[PDB]
Amino acid sequence: FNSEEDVVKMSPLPTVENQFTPTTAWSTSVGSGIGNFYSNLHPALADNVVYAADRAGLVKALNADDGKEIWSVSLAEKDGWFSKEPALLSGGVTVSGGHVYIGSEKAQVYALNTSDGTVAWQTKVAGEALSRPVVSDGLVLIHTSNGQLQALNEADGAVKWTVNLDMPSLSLRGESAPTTAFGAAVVGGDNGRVSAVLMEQGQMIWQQRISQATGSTEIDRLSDVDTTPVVVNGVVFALAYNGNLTALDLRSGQIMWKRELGSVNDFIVDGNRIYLVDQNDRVMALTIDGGVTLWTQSDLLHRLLTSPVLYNGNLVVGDSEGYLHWINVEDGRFVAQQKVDSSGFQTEPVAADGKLLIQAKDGTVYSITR
Amino acid sequence: SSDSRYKRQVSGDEAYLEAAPLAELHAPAGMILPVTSGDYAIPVTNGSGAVGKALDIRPPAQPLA
Amino acid sequence: VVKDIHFEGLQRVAVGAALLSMPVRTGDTVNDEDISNTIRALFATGNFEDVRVLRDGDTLLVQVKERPTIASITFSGNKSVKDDMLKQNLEASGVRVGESLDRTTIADIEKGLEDFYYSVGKYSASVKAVVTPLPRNRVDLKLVFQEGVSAEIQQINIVGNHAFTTDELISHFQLRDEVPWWNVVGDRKYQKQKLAGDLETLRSYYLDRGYARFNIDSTQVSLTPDKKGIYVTVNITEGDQYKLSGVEVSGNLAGHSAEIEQLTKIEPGELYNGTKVTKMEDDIKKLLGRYGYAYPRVQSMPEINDADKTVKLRVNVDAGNRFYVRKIRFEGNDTSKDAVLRREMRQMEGAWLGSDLVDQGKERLNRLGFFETVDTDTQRVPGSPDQVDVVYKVKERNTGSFNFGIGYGTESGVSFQAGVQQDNWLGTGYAVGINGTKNDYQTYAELSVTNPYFTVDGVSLGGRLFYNDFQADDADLSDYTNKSYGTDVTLGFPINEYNSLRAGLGYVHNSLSNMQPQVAMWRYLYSMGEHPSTSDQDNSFKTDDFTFNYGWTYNKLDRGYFPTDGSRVNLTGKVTIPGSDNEYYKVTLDTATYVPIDDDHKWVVLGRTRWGYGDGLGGKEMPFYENFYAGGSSTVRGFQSNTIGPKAVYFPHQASNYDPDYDYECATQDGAKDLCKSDDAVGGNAMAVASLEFITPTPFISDKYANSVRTSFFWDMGTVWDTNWDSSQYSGYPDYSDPSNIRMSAGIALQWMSPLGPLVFSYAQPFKKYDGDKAEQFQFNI
Amino acid sequence: VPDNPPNEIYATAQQKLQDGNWRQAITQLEALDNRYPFGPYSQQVQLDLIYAYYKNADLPLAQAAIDRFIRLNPTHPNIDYVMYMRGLTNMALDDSALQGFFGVDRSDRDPQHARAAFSDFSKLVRGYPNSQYTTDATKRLVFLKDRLAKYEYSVAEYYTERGAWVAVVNRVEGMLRDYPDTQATRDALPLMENAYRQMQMNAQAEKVAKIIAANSS
Amino acid sequence: RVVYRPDINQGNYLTANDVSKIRVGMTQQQVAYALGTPLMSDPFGTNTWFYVFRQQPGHEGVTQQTLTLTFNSSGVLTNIDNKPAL
Repeated sequence: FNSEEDVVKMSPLPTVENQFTPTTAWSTSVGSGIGNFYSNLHPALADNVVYAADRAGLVKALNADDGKEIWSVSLAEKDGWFSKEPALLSGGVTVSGGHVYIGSEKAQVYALNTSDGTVAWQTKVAGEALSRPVVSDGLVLIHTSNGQLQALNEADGAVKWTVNLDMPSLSLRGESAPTTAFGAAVVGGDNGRVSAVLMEQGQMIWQQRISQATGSTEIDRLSDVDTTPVVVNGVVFALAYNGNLTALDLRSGQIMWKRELGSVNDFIVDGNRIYLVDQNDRVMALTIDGGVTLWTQSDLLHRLLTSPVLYNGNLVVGDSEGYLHWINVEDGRFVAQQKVDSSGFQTEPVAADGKLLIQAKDGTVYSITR
Repeated sequence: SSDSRYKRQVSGDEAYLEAAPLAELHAPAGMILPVTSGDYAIPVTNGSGAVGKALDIRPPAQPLA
Repeated sequence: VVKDIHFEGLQRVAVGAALLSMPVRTGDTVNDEDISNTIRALFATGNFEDVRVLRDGDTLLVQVKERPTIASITFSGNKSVKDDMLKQNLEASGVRVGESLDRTTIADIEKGLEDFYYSVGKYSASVKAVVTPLPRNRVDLKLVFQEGVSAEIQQINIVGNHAFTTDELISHFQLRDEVPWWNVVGDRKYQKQKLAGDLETLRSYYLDRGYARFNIDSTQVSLTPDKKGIYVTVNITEGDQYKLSGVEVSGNLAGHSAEIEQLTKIEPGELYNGTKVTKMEDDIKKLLGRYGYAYPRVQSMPEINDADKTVKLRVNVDAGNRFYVRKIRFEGNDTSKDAVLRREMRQMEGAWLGSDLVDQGKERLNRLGFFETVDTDTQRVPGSPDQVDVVYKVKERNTGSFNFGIGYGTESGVSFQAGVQQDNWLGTGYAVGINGTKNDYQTYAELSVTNPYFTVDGVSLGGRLFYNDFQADDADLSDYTNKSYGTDVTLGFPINEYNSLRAGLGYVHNSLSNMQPQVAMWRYLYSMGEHPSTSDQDNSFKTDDFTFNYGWTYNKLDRGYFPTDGSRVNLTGKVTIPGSDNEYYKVTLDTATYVPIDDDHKWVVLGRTRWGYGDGLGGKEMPFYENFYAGGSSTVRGFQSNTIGPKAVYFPHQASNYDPDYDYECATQDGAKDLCKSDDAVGGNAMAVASLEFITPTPFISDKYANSVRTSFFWDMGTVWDTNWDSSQYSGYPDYSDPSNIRMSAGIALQWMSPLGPLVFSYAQPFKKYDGDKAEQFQFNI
Repeated sequence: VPDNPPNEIYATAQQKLQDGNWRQAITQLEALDNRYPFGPYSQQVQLDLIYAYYKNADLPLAQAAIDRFIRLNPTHPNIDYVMYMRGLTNMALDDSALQGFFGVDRSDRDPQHARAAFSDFSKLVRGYPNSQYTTDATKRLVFLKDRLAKYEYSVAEYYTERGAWVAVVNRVEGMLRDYPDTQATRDALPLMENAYRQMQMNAQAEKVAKIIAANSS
Repeated sequence: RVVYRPDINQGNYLTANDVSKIRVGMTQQQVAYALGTPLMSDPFGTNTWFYVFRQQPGHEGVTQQTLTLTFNSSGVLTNIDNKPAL
């Protein structure tokens, strides 16, 4: 009764013709435990060493090798306001080597320097850890949904480059990771107000924002875009909060020019080609010439989870229900074949160390290989 | 609305002739005082019309077109 | 170049008026810009726009139509809302439908309704309508809207809490992060309001902690666009305790500041809690309105001192004015006495002021229940520094208790019993109870009416009639031919304004004959000294009872028919004074004093139970027509009538003034002509009932009817036995000399009580290990 | 309830009205009056339909229609009709009961609608003394006048029936400077003197004795 | 025989200060300022106010301080009269 809605369902998985076969699903399970709760933590093949973990305060170092469980530590304050203080984290997995930095939505940040072990310095911060830190020039940059923008130091921390942005009263659940180049940190937004910080005291180069956002005359719940600038050649290509293609050709400063095109999910830059999915859940490609789009796709329209990853000429795509969709002999290559779980999938995939890296909504890893 | 009634008699009795018409109370010597203070104003110049309910309350003829 | 310009099909304005309205006329060379000017003139109308401007050669065809009117109606999809509410929101927003509704405004209104769904923090999936262009100009909209319902989606988040645990604080909150149901007393659905609520909730709480400094938190409503994900926090900054010390008062008043600090009795070094001084303050306002000066000016600042956590209280209070009253006016009793209303007061209009006496009279009204609105609208007169004006609006509850019945006359003419109960008797404040039963063999009369008031104080005088013809003879006799002519008048004298002490009387005639074979009758007759037969129903009796009656009643009851937290007790007792033809001692008590677990009182309890004991005065006994029974009623449901009581055995009456054939079995001619153990609830001389109930107006009902609908569940206990009892005559028969007769039943209770009549569906499956249960799991009480 | 052309359905309406099919007459009259709120047929349906209301006794709905129309159109020689009908709606709203048939102990109940009606009919008989109902509205008004009079008389009498004289004296002097001719008043005159001696307002009792021995024979 | 008569009041309560502070000449406005606008005033006749304080309990006696005033058409305190305790 609570869910009595006729929303568009999955345009189903197509035929499973793929002469490419998944030769492995190397198994291992911390078993936790995400269920369906919101975050984007994700595999990072740090020297193929996998400090594995999950949604309890669980950790164990593994390796893209059949994953031996190393460095298992109990990650919860059994002291303080509570016993184990239930450890729940909307902050992506970060390391520098074994320096497993991380920050918690509970307004706490930690540097599990498993280059030296559990040398972790607790941080009662202004705001809540909702975005991914950026380890650049010995600094860390994040976007809390506190409107604020702080910066600290690896394994020690100190408040600096203090900035604050604007919010929509609806307090949308949006985040944005900064994209720095030469100390020119270019971050996305959630109200559409976009900035490009030079860490002077965290000073921006900006006078404008994308004309497109959500919150007052609100828009679809399918313009879903992973708001993060991607800079090539200094030519920043934007991924506006609403479906609006934009290219910000930054040149020793902020330059903007909006070659508009709707359907914002996210994009991958490779020279003159992009391989992107549309906000309406269909995968496109584009030539960077003003917005010449290519690569029709409709067979998988309004599939719920979309998670593509390109390696070995294979933009492998992860959807939920433990399915795996494969891009290949690129268009006219659109067919896909795999479903390794029913546990479903929920987050971003990475192809690191030439290997593929996957988490299940519960259960650590079933390492699929072409 | 009716029980074989309610054509030329107000609902129930008509006190149109049971009520008290004006009975001027003489204001005595020095008992002069506002005789009334309200909406109670009437021109005696009226009628001669509906004393007792026998009048055409029923809808009179008007032009349809 | 156009010469004659024509317009056909106007129906609203003149052709020449159409020509002159647009800035174009005959005699100007109409070019493309001139056509466009005609167009923009047609568009400048504002009420109606349709351009069909044809021009071939030397003639100008201009054609215009009007979309008004559309009556967009059929809001379909109304599953948690009503179409009427949609129309009301539109008219209030300015979209009342006497409508032109150009083809544009469709999506505007669809998405506006949708946006309001979302304002509820809800969602409407799709809203698409159907055009119905009625061919005069009317149109309507089959407004088929779909829903994206998203209500119970909560997940709670607190930050800045560092002196009290997060979830402890989340506990007290309505909006509840999806906990199971079986602990439900209340609800948790989201709203921006309900947010602000929760906010102020913990605000109030934490500031009743004494923790002063917290006032700051940025509101940030996280939103997962998936019908459920609202994981919202607000960044609070908790405060600091102090310790409350010192008293300084500024009584700017006719002089009671001695009594002020006497009231504000704050011993030194006390603890800092704003609730305490809040209460004290309140008391002061009471004391002040107590003296007429009910319009003060008052302020206190907490001298919250740091490095000592000291908080002194500077206060300053300024008297109001002593005497005001101008008007005491009531709106609503258009078909009710207002004499009774101003009878529910105590003080004289035109004196000095006290808010007490007015709220007193008003709650006196509400103590009388019987109506459902207080309105104590009390303004000063515009035009004097004095002379306050009061207005009273109530909504009234009504009473009618009248009974209907005929037949079943199957072997008889259709039977004729009557019962009428119009109390507060609609003509007056009287109280009419008249009972007649004439089913072809009985003339039992009963009449009773009583005034509410008769003296300068309002004494209620009540007389009662009841004449009886109780024979129901099988053929002619040996069938308890009975006549009883009983009367009584009643009074009451409470001077506590709470509790009536009483001392009264009552009369009855009784004509008896045609005994029955039960032991009990002859037991009584012998106990009185009358020697009846044993094989013959050949005895009778006449009597007139000169017996005193004493009783009492309590009342602190908070409502009437749908009461709350009530408290009432009522005593009654019967002793026979010298001079009578019968002697017996009877005392009786009942009570209804309730307390609610719900303090919105949507769930209140029943504590109700009775006791009665009968016995004789010196030498005699309590007559069997005074014994105690029960069963199948709204005292114990699920039985047949009067099912509860001991059993009196038959004795052989094989010659009983025509001991008959084929009737009066168990020792008659036809029946087993020997002794009997007889199964019949003959009622005990000691009584008590146990029943404890809960007002449970279920969520299952569409909770829009609360003055007539009520829901509950019940349990009952039953046991009645004889105290003047033996076993030397009841050995081979069972014995009832003891509390031993337990019964138990439980079940449901619903009351959609039309004020004119309730129909009490009564299903009670009795579950107690006990015999003699002669039951009816179906009772329809009225 | 048809939706016939205004001519036909209005004719059948008149048939059911001079007939007295008040329920169905009102149904079809409303059907027309809404199917077209405008037009001489429409406003004729309006007046005939408010007539079928107040006679069918839709006095809430009757006041609704009359006042909604005085909003819709405020002045007319049917403001003869309009004032008369809205006042008379107030009136039979006061007097909507069955004791109005049993006929005992009336007029000591509410005149608030009745005073709305007194204002109504008075504004009429003064701004519209030119009507077929003028002296009939006057019959209304005199009924209502002595009616509210004896009402308040009963009320103040009850007040002193408790025994508190002063406020009753206030009431009666107020009604005096309001309209001191109804026999309610002249009968109230004993009340003040009795109260005076009871309050020991001896000289005031004397003065009111003078004024009554004047007013009385 | 009835147990008791409760005690009941009547308006225009009087105290010593109120009646003492007043004196001939004071205008009706300041006079009300002293005592109050009495609900006990004469509509046809002089600008006279009465100030009665009356209470009778338990079948008992007479308690009546009736303070009758007199002002001029302008309204000026003058020729003031009271009868304390009847």
